[PDB]
Amino acid sequence: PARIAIDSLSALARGVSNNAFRQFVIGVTGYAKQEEITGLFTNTSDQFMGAHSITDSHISTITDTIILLQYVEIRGEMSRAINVFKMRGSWHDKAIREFMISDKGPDIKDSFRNFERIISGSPTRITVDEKSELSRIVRGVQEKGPES
Amino acid sequence: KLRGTSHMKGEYPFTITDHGINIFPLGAMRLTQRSSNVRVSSGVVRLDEMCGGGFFKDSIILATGATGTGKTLL
Amino acid sequence: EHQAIAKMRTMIEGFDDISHGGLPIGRSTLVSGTSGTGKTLFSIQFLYNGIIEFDEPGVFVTFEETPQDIIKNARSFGWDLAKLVDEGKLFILDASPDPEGQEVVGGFDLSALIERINYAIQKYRARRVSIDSVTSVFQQYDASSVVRRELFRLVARLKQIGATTVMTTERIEEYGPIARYGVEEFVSDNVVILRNVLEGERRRRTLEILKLRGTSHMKGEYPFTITDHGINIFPLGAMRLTQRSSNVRVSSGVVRLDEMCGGGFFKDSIILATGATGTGKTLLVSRFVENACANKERAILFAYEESRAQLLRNAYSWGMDFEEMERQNLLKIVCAYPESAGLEDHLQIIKSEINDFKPARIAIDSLSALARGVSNNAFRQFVIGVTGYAKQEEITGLFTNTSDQFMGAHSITDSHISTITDTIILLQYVEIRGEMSRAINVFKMRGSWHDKAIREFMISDKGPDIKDSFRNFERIISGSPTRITVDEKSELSRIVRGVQEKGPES
Amino acid sequence: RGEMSRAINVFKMRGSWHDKAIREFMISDKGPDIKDSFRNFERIISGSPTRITVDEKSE
Ligand SMILES: Nc1ncnc2c1ncn2[C@@H]1O[C@H](COP(=O)(O)OP(=O)(O)OP(=O)(O)O)[C@@H](O)[C@H]1O
Ligand SMILES: Nc1ncnc2c1ncn2[C@@H]1O[C@H](COP(=O)(O)OP(=O)(O)OP(=O)(O)O)[C@@H](O)[C@H]1O
Ligand SMILES: Nc1ncnc2c1ncn2[C@@H]1O[C@H](COP(=O)(O)OP(=O)(O)OP(=O)(O)O)[C@@H](O)[C@H]1O
Ligand SMILES: [Mg+2]
Ligand SMILES: [Mg+2]
Repeated sequence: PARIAIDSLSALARGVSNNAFRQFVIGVTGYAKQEEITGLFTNTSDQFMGAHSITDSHISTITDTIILLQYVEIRGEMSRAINVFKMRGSWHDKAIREFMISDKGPDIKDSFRNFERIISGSPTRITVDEKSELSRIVRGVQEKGPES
Repeated sequence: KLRGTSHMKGEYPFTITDHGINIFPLGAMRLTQRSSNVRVSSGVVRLDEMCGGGFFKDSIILATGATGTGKTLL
Repeated sequence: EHQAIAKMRTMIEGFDDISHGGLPIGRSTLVSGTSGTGKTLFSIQFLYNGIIEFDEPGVFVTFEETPQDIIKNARSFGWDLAKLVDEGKLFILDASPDPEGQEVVGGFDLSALIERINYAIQKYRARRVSIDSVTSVFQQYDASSVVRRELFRLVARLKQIGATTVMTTERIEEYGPIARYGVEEFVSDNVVILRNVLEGERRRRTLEILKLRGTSHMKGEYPFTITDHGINIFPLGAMRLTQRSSNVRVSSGVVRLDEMCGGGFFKDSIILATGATGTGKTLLVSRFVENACANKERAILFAYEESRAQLLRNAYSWGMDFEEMERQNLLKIVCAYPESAGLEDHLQIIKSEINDFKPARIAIDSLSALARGVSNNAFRQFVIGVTGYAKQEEITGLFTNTSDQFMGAHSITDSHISTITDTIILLQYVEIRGEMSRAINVFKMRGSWHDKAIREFMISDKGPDIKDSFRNFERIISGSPTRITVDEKSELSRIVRGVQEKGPES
Repeated sequence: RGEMSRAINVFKMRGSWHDKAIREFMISDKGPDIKDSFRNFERIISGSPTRITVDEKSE
């Protein structure tokens, strides 16, 4: 193969000890690496929303690029977000983009610019006067320019 | 032990297959993997953009998220 | 030296510190351990170093190995015993049995042996004696009391003769009785235990001086390694807190940082960079290593997370050409999986390479990676070891730590190395407007003033650009702050309308 | 509001599309009645919401 994907390293960690597991990861990881095979590995975090570490098993240092998916509760609704957490040789986007899933597949929309605490799964929506300043009613300093 | 010379120490896992004993010296693998600047697509264009032009051919990519978030889609 | 007992140096690396001078002269030291622990090697090294450094002839008594084998095997460490046997400095006295023999002979032989060994000692004018595996001799058909008497007889005659002896013994359990018959322990003047402990599929060798009638010594277990140079022991608790301390500064390879650190790092200092995965600890390391080359100084980058190739691709993408540093013979890259060894080994490889390359700067990318698996106490011990070596050697050291949780990390380190370190550089993700920005912070610095700001910074091909602090924010460390505004729009250059040019002209 | 209400959510479904709303629901003798989402609330998931009651754009 040119590419390899393992759907759920996190399912292989079931039972086994962390040290035996880490050993397995380095195993399939370095084999792929020395073989010029691009590999995409999957990890299901044990808790939805609020996850404080990329991986529970602490593999995220043994990896080059990290793609992170997370639920964001927006208005009584469960939406997704995707973020290129890190990429070793490149620049990658720093946005936590919202994204939907359809028959067409994944559509990556925009970031939740007007929110705080997104990482947490339950943001705090927050415009309460958007970036045009409490001077939307622009004072009336402009009461001169126009005349008769 | 091997009186007179050196050797790797410790336990090493192995499997008995149709080709007999197969041992993996997981601690004998060297940190000499080749590294290029060549890119490759994710299967998602917008993703590719976010990653500055695609995943590196020489790379380990990890997709994490809660159950149902769509790792399996990616 | 205030010790009541005259000792003889073994010249085995680290042993004389542990034993507060070497083996008591005129007495015998039991050295016991399981199979493959290094007994035979210790006793050989004892005679060998004795001949090559003090011109003290030696008598080696072998009950199982063959004189050819003892000579063949010593070549592993580059020792030519054959030459010394030749010059009459070393005499191997073959006491092994015959592949063709009978049955019965372990006590008048114990007299035949005494009389024999006295001949050899007398003839070669020997001062050191090693008896290899006395155990195997009564392993003919004996019970505890018979062993205690025979041993005692031998040790005793040897003391009369005036010889300093090393007697080797076997044990079956790593932590059980000291030696087989549970009797040798008390019959010898000094006891040394060689252990080769399992624990998690890795093996760790330790040496312990359990007793030395008459003098003091270091207590407990000490990790050691058998190399091409024989036994090598690290008395990590024998390391003194007398490292030289200067006020001299050095660059980090990042100017803005240097400012932040009130004029760059101290030459004499241990620096720590921690932050979640992806924050850029590796970038800073790269830039700290490169800086010692641009100043024509030698530096070593010990990498435990990235290949030498990858390290290079990535480095080049950040400017800095690692290729050149290599050729110019200013930069040396190591690289190794933490699993490809035990901490002891690792520690020695690092020391080793610092001696062959005499760096002025050293960088360990990810101590936190070396902590994978190992127990915290074994890890802390490793850190004090590499840290302290560097310190007493005037070598500036930059160590990396990846924190297990991005954002919201409540302690600088999960392993609590935070007191062992002089300067702490802290990297973190800040969620600002649906986006992950980074922030850098000089958390502490021992002899300087350093900036207290948590500056935001970007990473480009040019490398790290350190911008400004997030003044109008609260809950920064939390990782996802709250923006509050007494201002923001306040000056800095308001004067609206047409303030820019575009690409054409300006 | 000082009361313990319920909510239901189709957290995930592998082949389908399912609704992503966290819908309030009651239980009677008739069984389960699924009403509407808590659109004007924050931290629902946490169990202890905060209704937004935004002073709109406030003109
Ligand atoms: N045809 C579809 N149309 C819209 N959404 C879909 C469709 N199929 C699946 N989905 C959505 O995508 C999710 C499936 O996730 P996916 O199979 O990608 O793997 P995962 O989340 O990484 O891991 P796991 O399924 O084990 O939890 C569902 O929970 C659902 O919300
Ligand atoms: N050059 C070398 N480099 C590293 N290790 C070596 C080298 N030569 C030998 N060794 C190691 O040292 C060990 C030698 O043990 P040694 O012969 O000293 O006696 P022993 O283990 O105490 O007793 P026994 O006679 O039961 O084997 C070998 O097991 C091997 O692992
Ligand atoms: N050329 C580049 N241009 C812009 N950003 C880059 C470039 N190269 C790397 N980066 C950024 O720097 C990050 C790499 O982190 P770095 O190699 O410094 O080590 P780390 O964060 O300390 O440790 P680790 O990589 O093991 O997690 C990437 O995730 C990315 O955001
Ligand atoms: Mg799945
Ligand atoms: Mg790194």
